[PDB]
Amino acid sequence: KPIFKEVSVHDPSIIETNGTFYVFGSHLASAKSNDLMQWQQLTTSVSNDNPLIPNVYEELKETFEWAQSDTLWAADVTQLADGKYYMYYNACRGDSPRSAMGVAVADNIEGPYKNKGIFLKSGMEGTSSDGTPYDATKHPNVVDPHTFFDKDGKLWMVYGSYSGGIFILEMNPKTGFPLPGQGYGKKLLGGNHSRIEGPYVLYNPDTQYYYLYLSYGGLDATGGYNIRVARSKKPDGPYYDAEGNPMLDVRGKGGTFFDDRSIEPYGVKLMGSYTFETENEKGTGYVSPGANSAYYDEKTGRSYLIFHTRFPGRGEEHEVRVHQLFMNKDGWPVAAPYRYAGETLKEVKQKDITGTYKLIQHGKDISADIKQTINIQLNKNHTISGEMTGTWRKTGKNTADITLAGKKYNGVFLRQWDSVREKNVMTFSVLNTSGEAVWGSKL
Ligand SMILES: [Ca+2]
Ligand SMILES: [Cl-]
Repeated sequence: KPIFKEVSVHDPSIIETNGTFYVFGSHLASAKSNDLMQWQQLTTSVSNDNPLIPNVYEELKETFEWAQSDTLWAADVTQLADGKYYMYYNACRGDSPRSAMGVAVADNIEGPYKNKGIFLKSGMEGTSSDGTPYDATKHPNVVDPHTFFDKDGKLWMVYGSYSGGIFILEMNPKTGFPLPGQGYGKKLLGGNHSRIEGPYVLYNPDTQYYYLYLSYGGLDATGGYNIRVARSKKPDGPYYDAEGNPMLDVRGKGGTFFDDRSIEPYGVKLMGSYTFETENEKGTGYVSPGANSAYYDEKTGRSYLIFHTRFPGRGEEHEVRVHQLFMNKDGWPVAAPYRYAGETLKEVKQKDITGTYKLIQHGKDISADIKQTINIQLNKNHTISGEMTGTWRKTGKNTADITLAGKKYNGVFLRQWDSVREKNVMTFSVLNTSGEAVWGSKL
């Protein structure tokens, strides 16, 4: 009975305004929804026909000319105190960080957005935005913005993709431009063309941390894209993962490019490629989920992960997905194993927990391998047996305390909807200190 209507917005950046959710992504694509389940596609590509920015090729001509492109990369739109909508647009040549980032402003979320000008460039041949010669091994690619207010109401923008890593700038709350004299801003992590991009920051008032979401790996079907997270007491860091690793340390080895091995150990990994599908039964399954945004609902205290994903056997086809997020006992989020369908955390009974589960282990790697299931059973006597062993306990209403092969995980038990099989399912989603995520789906 749950109804979904799909849309395709690459790198979706969530914004809620007055009861409606919008995503703005790359290629000036966008979509909206009232329930996070049925989306309506609004725009799909950059052309003089796109209503978000009429005559876009003229309006943003300096950007297309600098970046030597005919499209835009991953936008973010943020409403400021003046009530207006500020689109942080960016373009990149694609084979190098020859990029420009600017801001455009609209009275209405659906446009039209009016260019205010470019404020960052990368890929120049000479002096960069920080007054030193541009060097992609240490300077950012000026793409993948997220402009956000911290808990004090101060305005920031985090951004970056590959190249020199991820940076954050203090922003002017009145004009939407960075405050003067920062260059590229403060470095949060990265370097030497690490495969890390799409940063997104979400504060959680309950835990009192800022969560910096990141995409590791390549976006493509063979790229190993996965969603990771780290946290800090402050919006500008320092950020750390669940083991206490400083994210600032994360980078490829000097003199290398796309060094996945050096970066794999760092960050909490929330989701990578997987399938619950098995020879005997259908199941949900994603390839290269990533480029996420996140939403915190102040009225309910619920959080959501918003992202695009590809799918097993669908090549480079992508759609927007939304998965609810839950904070574990250690203040780290775990993702619901199934897409959001109106589910809420509820009281769970033990009798509804025991039984056989398909288990997915997202691990800690960057891998194009589609993670597959193994079968375990949660027994009445609180042991786990089958293809792995350990123990399970429930704490409070729905807290999952699970030991598997000598590692301790914490998360939640949750009944939700499997949209492929069209059935309710008991589920668990838990995380260990190594930042390794485990999902269970019953039966
Ligand atoms: Ca983004
Ligand atoms: Cl799905």
